[PDB]
Amino acid sequence: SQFFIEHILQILPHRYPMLLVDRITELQANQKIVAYKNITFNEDVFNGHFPNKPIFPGVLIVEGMAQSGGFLAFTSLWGFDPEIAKTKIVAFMTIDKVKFRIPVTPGDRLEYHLEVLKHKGMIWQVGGTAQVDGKVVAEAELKAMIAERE
Amino acid sequence: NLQSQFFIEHILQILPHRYPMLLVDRITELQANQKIVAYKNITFNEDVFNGHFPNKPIFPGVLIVEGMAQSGGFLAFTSLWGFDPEIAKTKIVAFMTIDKVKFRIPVTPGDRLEYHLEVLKHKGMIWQVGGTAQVDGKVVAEAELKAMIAERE
Amino acid sequence: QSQFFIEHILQILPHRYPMLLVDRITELQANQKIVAYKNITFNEDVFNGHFPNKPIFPGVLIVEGMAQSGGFLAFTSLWGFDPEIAKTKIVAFMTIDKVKFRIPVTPGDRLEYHLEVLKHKGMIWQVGGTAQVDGKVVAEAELKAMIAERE
Amino acid sequence: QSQFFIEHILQILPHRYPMLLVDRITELQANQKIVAYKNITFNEDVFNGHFPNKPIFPGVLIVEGMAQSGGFLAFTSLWGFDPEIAKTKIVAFMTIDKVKFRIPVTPGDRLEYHLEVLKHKGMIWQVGGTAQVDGKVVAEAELKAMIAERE
Amino acid sequence: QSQFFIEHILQILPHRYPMLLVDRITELQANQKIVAYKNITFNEDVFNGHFPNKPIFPGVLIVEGMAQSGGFLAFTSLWGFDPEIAKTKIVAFMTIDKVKFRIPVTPGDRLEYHLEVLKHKGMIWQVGGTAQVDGKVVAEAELKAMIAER
Amino acid sequence: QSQFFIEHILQILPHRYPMLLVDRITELQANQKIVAYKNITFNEDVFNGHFPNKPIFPGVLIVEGMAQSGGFLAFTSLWGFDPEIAKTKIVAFMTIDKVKFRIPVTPGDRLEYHLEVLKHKGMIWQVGGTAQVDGKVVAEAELKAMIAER
Amino acid sequence: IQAVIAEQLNVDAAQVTPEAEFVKDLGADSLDVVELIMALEEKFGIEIPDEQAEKIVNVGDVVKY
Ligand SMILES: *P(=O)(O)OCC(C)(C)[C@H](O)C(=O)NCCC(=O)NCCS
Repeated sequence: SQFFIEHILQILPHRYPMLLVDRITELQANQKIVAYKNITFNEDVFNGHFPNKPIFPGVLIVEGMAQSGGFLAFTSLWGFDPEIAKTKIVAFMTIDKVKFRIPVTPGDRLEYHLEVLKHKGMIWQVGGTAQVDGKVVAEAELKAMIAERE
Repeated sequence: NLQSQFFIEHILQILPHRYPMLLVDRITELQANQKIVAYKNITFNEDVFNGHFPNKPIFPGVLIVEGMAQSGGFLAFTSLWGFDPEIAKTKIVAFMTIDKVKFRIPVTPGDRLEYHLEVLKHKGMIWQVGGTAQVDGKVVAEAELKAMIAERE
Repeated sequence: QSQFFIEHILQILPHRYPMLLVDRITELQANQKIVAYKNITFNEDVFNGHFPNKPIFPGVLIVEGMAQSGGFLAFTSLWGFDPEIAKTKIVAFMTIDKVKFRIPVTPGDRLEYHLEVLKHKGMIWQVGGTAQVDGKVVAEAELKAMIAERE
Repeated sequence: QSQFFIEHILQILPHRYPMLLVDRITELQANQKIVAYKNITFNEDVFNGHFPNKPIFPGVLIVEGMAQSGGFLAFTSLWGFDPEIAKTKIVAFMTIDKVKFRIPVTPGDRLEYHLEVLKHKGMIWQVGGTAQVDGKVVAEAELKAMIAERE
Repeated sequence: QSQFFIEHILQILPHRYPMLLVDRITELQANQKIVAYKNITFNEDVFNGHFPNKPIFPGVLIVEGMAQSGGFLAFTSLWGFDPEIAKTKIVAFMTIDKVKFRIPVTPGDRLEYHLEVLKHKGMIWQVGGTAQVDGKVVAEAELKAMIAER
Repeated sequence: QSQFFIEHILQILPHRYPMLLVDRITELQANQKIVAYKNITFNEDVFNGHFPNKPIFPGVLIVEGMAQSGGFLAFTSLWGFDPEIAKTKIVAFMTIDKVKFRIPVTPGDRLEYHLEVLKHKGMIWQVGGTAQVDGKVVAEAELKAMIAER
Repeated sequence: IQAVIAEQLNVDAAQVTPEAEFVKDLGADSLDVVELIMALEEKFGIEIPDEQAEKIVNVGDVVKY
């Protein structure tokens, strides 16, 4: 249940610079997923957000939570299946109850802790927190629908 | 005594955002404390489409939200200080909460992504804004944001 | 068809980021004319350099976008929308002439390309026209290209 | 000087990355001519898009580099080596004419810009000349530029 | 101080994106040693080219991150945390020796730089040590730098 | 061949933008020497960070271009110019030694790589030499690589 | 002097009459004016300062130069 970036590449269609999950450290099918992204100053986003004050943008925390949630949704149904992954997209429909509490900065490890709240076929509702060193830096609730790559 | 239209050189003097996180190109209507409509042109020549996705360029939903936050932040700031570049450098608009966001239509290169925001609640430095993102008159996304202005310190 | 979206353009033109400067074809008449456009946004790498605190879209990139629009016009005039033959062809521009820049193009403009065929004969195409923002001519140009086999 | 280097070019021209396309000035005759060059290397972002698997320096960027070289001649002919006024000024392409592309430019080429003043009149500069690689003319161009206030 | 964050690092080193390869300093004993680190994430431009479908952090960049760490050690040993003097000096690197690459670094790693002073004689500083991920040596190097005026 | 252009290099090395630091091979002698170069231009993203207002090609990237050149020599000396075989091998650099930085490299320089084979036995290759700008040694280094299956 | 003013602004010399004002009647641009002036200095060698230039309004105003 340990997935590395070469595994993540084979499931998620996201690429640079929109692939925001580096490693999956825990995965319970239909239940929960723990993953993280390393935050470094060597990311293009910090040129803009903000000059002389590097802050990882909140909307990209949420996006990494969505990416981790899609990974969990997909592998729960098909396991680690790169070939079926190529034919599917996890399309996010709604986001809710987002709270930002602590700024994320270069040198942080941004953990995504997501649990399944509701699963009915292709509709998945996940929710949870983002965390740095045991502290909650953000909260979010997302709903997605698995559909065919078109 | 705020103008109603603002162009990118005006936006640059108020928002601290820079490339590649400045996601508002032009402001077409502004009413202090009430509403703002602004927009971002979406073109294939944006770095984000290398990743999202190869062969299927799709503007990320979260960046639509982010462009709506930047528009509301511009409205919050100019409502409290007018067009004041020197004071803009001392103040940051901090994203607090996001709610009620729905993605209806995909946004792609060639779209003009309009941000339509109105004030839902103004309490000193706390701003609750809400509205839609639009392409060609159709509602492309919906969101509700709460921000708080404090020091760049 | 007469309207083509970015995924159609990707299947005809070999240009990729950061040199694909046409976002949408809104009109096309084989052997006659093309209308296309590119959205200008501050979120483009060009504006880091051209210029700091004064983003102005480079005139040479307006010309490049007119060339890409003309090339799409030439190719589809001979073979229609054929991605399979597009893999084997390149529209090689030899000459540019009579270009004029009248109005700066800035973030937030929709840069439209208006090209007509002035002369064509086999693989040799001469196109010409204007670039427009809000119905105003911001540039004009004339270009000559040879269609060749890809290699 | 004899030669001018990138640190001097940066003080005179307003262009920045990724649109500063002159690396060194090798000859400079005020109001008359300039020879300069830009090295071409695979490690440039433009080659991701032009073209995948076939790196070709875009013709219009050769023209841009001829224009920046002419702008450097124009700034220094008018105001000498003044870093301060340079920061209040801007270059603006007016016209481009008689452009011929003869040979493709590729990574590993030293692209040389040879420009001579055809006519100048206050802030208006008409220059023309060739771009060269290894003694061969790879392009020809003639252009007018205006030095303008940044405001 | 002993702990230094990216906003402190940016006031001492002149390096910027995409060549600032130190995210945080966790220990600093003047004239003795330094422990710093860089977060490795897939969201870095370098991985577009090194390599397609196999993201590996280039060894030479490990060494440059070690050098930036050692230069921080050298500067703060002589002048402490002094941004004003930092705009006056350069840490110019002269030589590199005894470099060994042992374990690839990949997205998701926290790359730690452990540098100790081997010799300080005038303005010539000689530093050596290791780069580490999860307590294992991934690389080693010795460097000689020279502090001079800007 | 003795002169290889960027199209040939791309068929042997797996490095891509922005880590492909050799533009042309001008001289190549199996099991003896290679001469190659990289053009240095301001239009490179690395100069945004190294350094603002003072563009200087990083010393470690000079070494990397020497490694890429020497790896081109090793591969070529074992299998000739064979792109299909190149997909099945990696040139893994294990050590770097005796690196000296003599002169700064800047935009407008043609950075030439001069490498000679110091010792090769089987898949183990030690190469050394200089980097040169206009007949002058700007850096030196020695490198050891092992070639293995990909 | 008339086949020159015609070719610079894509008209036909027919419309170009001592009456015609470059801006209001021939539709000359700021760019168009700059280029026309420079093209009349080329045709027959001369020089026309922007002192004198500015208040040239119709083709009659330059034809006496
Ligand atoms: P007039 O003196 O108003 O002349 C107008 C000028 C020559 C400044 C020109 O017509 C103009 O306004 N814009 C040309 C803008 C341009 O060249 N854009 C390309 C970007 S380099």
